[PDB]
Amino acid sequence: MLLERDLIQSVGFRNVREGGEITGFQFRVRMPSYRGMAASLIDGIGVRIPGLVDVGPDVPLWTLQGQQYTLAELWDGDGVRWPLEDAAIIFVPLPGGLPDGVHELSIELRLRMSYIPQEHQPSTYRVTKHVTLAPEASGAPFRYGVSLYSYMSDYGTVMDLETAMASIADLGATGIEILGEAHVPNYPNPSDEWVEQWFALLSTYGLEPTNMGSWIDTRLHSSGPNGRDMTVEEGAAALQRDLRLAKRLGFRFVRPKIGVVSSDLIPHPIWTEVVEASLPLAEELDVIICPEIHSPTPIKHEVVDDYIALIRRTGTKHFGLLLDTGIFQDRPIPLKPGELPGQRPAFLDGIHVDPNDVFDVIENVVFIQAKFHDIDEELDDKQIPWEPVLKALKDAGYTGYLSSEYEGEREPWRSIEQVRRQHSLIRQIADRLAE
Amino acid sequence: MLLERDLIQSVGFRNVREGGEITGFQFRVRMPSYRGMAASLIDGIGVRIPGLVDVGPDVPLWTLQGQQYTLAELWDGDGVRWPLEDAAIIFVPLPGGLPDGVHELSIELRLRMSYIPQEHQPSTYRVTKHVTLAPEASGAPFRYGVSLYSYMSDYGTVMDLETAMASIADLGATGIEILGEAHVPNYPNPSDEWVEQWFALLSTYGLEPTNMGSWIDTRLHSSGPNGRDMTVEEGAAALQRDLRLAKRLGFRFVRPKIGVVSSDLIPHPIWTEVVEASLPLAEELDVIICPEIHSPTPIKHEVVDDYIALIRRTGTKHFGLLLDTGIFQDRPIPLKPGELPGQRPAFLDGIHVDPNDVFDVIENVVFIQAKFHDIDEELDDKQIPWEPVLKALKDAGYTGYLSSEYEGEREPWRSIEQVRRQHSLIRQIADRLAE
Ligand SMILES: [Rb+]
Ligand SMILES: [Rb+]
Repeated sequence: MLLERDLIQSVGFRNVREGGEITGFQFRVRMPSYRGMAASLIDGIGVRIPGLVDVGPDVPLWTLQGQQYTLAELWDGDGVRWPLEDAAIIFVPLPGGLPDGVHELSIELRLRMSYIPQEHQPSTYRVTKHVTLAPEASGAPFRYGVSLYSYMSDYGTVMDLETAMASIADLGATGIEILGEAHVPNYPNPSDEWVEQWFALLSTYGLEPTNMGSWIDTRLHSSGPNGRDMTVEEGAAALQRDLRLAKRLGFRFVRPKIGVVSSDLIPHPIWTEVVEASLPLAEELDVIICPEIHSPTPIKHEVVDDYIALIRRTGTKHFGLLLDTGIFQDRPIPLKPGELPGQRPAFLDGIHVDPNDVFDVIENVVFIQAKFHDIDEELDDKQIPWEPVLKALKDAGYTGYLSSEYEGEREPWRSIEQVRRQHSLIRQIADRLAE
Repeated sequence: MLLERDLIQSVGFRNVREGGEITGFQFRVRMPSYRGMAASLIDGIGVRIPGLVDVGPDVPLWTLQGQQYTLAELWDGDGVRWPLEDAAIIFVPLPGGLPDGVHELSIELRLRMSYIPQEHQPSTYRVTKHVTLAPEASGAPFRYGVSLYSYMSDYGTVMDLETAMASIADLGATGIEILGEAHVPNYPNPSDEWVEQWFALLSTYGLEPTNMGSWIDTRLHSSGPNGRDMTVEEGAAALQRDLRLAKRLGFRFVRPKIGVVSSDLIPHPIWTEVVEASLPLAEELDVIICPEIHSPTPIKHEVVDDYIALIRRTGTKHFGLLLDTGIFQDRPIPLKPGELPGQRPAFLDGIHVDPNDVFDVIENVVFIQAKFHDIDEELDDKQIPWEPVLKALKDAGYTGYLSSEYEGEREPWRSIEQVRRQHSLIRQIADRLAE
C-alpha cells in the first residue's frame, strides 16, 4: 500500500479504545530516511497538538511489525525493524482521547545514523500537519460511503485500490462507490484474479460496494466521415453490460451517465427505450438504475419529471434518482488565476437548489453523491451548505448512503484530507440534528 | 505501474526505429479524464516541439491495447479503449527522429465526452513539458545504471519496484543498484514470491543487479541505560548477512556503510576485523565488498589508504573501492529554503577532488555511483564537472558502471527527469571523448 508524501499520514489518525474506553490516540508516520532500519536506532518522537497534547520524545509507544513497544524497549530490542514499506504507528496515551475534528499535529522525530558524526546526531525531523481524526460522531440515520471519484488524478499516480479502501475503512465508512471504466482494470473484462482480490479487499476493510458509475456515450462515433449516432440497441447492450458487471462485483446501484443534447443536459432521445429495454435485467439482477441529477439541472426540471414519469409508467422499483449535492451549492467555486468574470458557465457559482425540493421526490431518491469542493481546518465547507441539506434530507426520511465525491483542486494527496474532513463534518452535523 | 502526475510522461519519450532507420518518435500520455474511454471518443492530439515538430491532431498514431491506429481508424473502430491504467503511446512520424536532449513538448489532446453540451466540446487539454529523450549516444566505454536511491521519497509514495525498473530500462541503462534495507520488503527475509517476481522483473526489463547498499550500524544500541557497542562478531554477522542476501538477489557488489567516529569520517575501529572476517564468504559467493568514498572524504586520505592496504595484506580479489562522484563537486549546492550562509555543513559546497587522483586508485575501483544534484534543460549540471571527471575515468581505463544517485530536491517525480538528463549528458560527453 502506498504512503502519503507528508511524513504525518492522514490515514490512521484515530482514537484508540480498549474494552470500550478511550485510552489515547494514534497516528501513522512514514519513515523519512532513505531506508528502513533497526528499531533500536529510533530515538523517539515528540508530539504536540496545541492545547490538547504536549509530550516529550520518550512517551509515545511504537507499533512496529505487529507489536507495540515503549522507547525504552526499542532501545534494548534486537531484530525489530521500522521497515521502509510500513508507516510507524505512534500511540499517544490520552484517556478520553481527542475530540472530533481537524488537529494541527506537530512531531519531532529522532533517528540515529551511525555513519553521521556525533556532532550532528541524532537526525531530527520536525514537521506539522493539519490532520482529520477518524470521526467519533455516529452520523445516524445516514449511511456513509466514498466514491473513488473523490481520488481522481491521485488514483493511479499516488494511490492504488488497496490504499484507497484502507483510507475509506479508516473513516468509518462502509460503502465504496466506483466508476466502472475508471477503476476496473481491463474493463470490461476484469481478470478472475482481480475479482477474487476485489472481494478479499472488501472483506478485509469491511466495505460493501454501493454505486458503480457507468456511461451511455451517445457520441461514440460522432467524428469523421462515417459518423453515426448511437442506436437504441447499442445503448441498452452497453447499459446491460454495465448492469452485469455491477452485479458481478456486488454493486446495488448503477448510474448511467447519458449523452446530452442541450445546455441544461437533456439526455439523448434514445435514453427512454435504452432504460426500458434494460429494466428486466436490473430487476433480475437486483440492481437499481439511478441516473444522476447534477448541476445545472435542478430538482424541478423536465428531466426529473421524465425520470419520475418512467417510474410511474413502468411500475418498476429498480429505477430511482441519484442526487448530486452540488445542486445545493450556494457559493461560487473559486476563480483560478488569470480567469475573469463571465468566462465560465453560470452554474459554477451555484444553482442554490432549495433542499426542501427533495420532499416531493424523496421516495425515488435511492442514493446520494456527497459532492463538495473545499473544507478548511475548521471544517467549514466553502460551497455546499451542509446543515440545511442534511436537515431536509433527514426530515424527509432519507436513510441511504452519502457517497463522497470530492471535486476540488486535484493537488496530489489533497483529496485524502478533504474526504476525511467531509466525513467528520457531515457526521457531526447529523448528530446535532438528532437533538 | 503507477503513472507520473504530468500528463506527458518522461518514460517512453524515445526515437522509434524499424530495421535500423529512425522512423519517428513516441511519447506516453496519462489519460486526463476521470475514466478510461472507448478509443473512438478520442479526437486527436496535436504535437509541437519548437523548431522540430508541429503537427495537427490527426497526424499522430496511437498505440492502445497492443495495436497502433490512425485517428481515422480510432473514429471507426469498436471495442478498442484507452484504459485508465495505460498511458497512451503517441507516435509522431519524423524520419531521422529527434536529437538527444531535453525537448519542450507541447500537446493539444482532445476528447469527446457525450454528457457535456456540444458548445463546450471537444474537451481539450493543453500541456507543455520538458522531457528528456531516451539516449541515442553510445556512452562507451562505461556501463550505465541507476540506483533506486535516486528515487528516494518517490519510492513508496508515487513509485513501486516495477515502475522504477521500467524507467531505468527506458533510459537504456542495464544495471540496477538497490539499498537492501530500503527496497527489499520484509528485510532481511523477502518472501519466495517477492524474490521470484524480482527475477521476473529483471528479465522483463533487461536489467542486471549491480550494487546492493548495506550498513554496519555500530550505534545500534548506543542509547538508554543498557547502552553497549557493536562487537566485531555482530558487525561481521551483519555483513555476512547482507552478503548472502545480495548473492541470493544476484548482485555482484555490496557497499557496507560503516558507522564513523569522526568528521573526516574515519570508520569505527571494528571495520577492519569485520571485513577480514567476511572476505572468505564474499569469495565463496563471488560478491565484491566495496566501501564507498563519499564527500567529505577525498581520494587522498588515510581512509582510502587503509582500504588499499587491506587489499594487499590479504591478497583478496573481493575487496574494492566504490567511488561517489560527489567528491568531485566543484560548485555549491544552493542554500535550502530558509537556511543560513555558513550554518550548513562545510563540504556541501563541494570538496573539489582532482579528477586525476583516480589514476592512483583506479586499479581497485570496482563501481562508481554517479551522484548529482541538479541538471537543467540544456544539460548543464550545476555541481559536478562531468567532462573532466569522465575524461579522467576514460584515460585511467575505467570500463565499469556509473550508477545514478540523484540527490537533488525531493519534489515528487522530479528524480525521473533528473536521472534521464544525467544519462543523456554523460553518454553524450562520453561520445565526444571518443573523438
Ligand atoms: Rb456526481
Ligand atoms: Rb553514494
